[PDB]
Amino acid sequence: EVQLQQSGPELVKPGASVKISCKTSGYTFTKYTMHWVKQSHGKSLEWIGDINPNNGGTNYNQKFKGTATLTVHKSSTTAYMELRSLTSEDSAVYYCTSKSFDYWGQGTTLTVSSAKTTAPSVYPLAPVAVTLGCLVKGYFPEPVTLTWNSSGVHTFPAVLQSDLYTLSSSVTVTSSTWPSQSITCNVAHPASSTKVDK
Amino acid sequence: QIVLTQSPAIMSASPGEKVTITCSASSSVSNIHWFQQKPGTFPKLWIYSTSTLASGVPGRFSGSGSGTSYSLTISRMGAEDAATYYCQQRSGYPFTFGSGTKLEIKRADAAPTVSIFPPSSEQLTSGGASVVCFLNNFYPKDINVKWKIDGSERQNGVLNSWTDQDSKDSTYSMSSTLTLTKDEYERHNSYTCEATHKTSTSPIVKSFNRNEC
Repeated sequence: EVQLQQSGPELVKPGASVKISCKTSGYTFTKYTMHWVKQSHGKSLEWIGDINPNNGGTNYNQKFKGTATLTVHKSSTTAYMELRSLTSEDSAVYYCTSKSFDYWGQGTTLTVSSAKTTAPSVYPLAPVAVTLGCLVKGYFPEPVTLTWNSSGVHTFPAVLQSDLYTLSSSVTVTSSTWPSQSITCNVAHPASSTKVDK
Repeated sequence: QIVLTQSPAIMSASPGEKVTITCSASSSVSNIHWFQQKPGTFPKLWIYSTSTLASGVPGRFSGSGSGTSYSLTISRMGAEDAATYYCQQRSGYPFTFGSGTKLEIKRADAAPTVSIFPPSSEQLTSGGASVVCFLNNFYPKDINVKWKIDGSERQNGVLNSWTDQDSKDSTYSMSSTLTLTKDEYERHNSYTCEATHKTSTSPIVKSFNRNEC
């Protein structure tokens, strides 16, 4: 299986530096040029630059020179991209691509901000088929996972307010199951927090 | 920089329809490449070198065009085919992409399934109170939701959030969360959120009274 496993999401101060990983597999690392693409807010894909593995030959977009630094590790078949002097304008999704844009990385989500991490407060949403819900209020880094026990589930995209994200989730189950059978909502991360509800 | 403007930006096509999305390059290019990215996923090379279909791509997809204007064409829109298609040019430096063309499935207008919830005791004891409102499975996405507290519209504190079109029935779902202080909550009784949608001559109302409904 050819796979390009990039590093996880990161939060960084406006000024900090970051180095994203992209460990490849299943193909001749050195036969192809590794590319790095920037995915801004929405639909804005930008070619940052590329590097030729083993030979370390670079080619940068004039716009990303200075901040970007592509380097490689022929041995661990891992490409790297260092982004220095980060600002809020550098928050986006980052992909690495190979075999002429045929293989893409999973993407690395980066948030540049002084806002402190925060554990969310999950709240059970009961009424007053059966429709129910779970509200996860106030967490800072964008990644969070919501599952229900284990499908009328409807997870809604997070919306940021005052440096805190807010996400909700509704699940529609039948009356002959609830409350005899529990419906729990599992929440994970923000500040290493894992919470189960009803 | 060779700018690549895509047209249209977003479109709704019914299944079985013929779609043709174009891509104009500011300066002449040799080939054009097309990418398909679905929400939450990385891009997928769809058609490269203008005409070549990558592995996996269905034969209803075809690439054409020359020099300055290129185009992708779906002979019959499929449910699966909804996504954003980017055009890319590698014929010059640096490499550039198109604005994107978002494809959405056109379907039968539905009305939303509204549900209202009062602040949880956990939240209430915490010092704040948020009344949530789920408006499930509707089409079109155009929907207006108003919060009324004792017949009075609240504008600030409302947090809306639509999902990306449902893969199974092709409808969108909304979620409005009005947030107030525990104090403000315990002072007003009738909380109402109404959806003035396109299928409703009269707004879909869902209401609840703070103490007994």
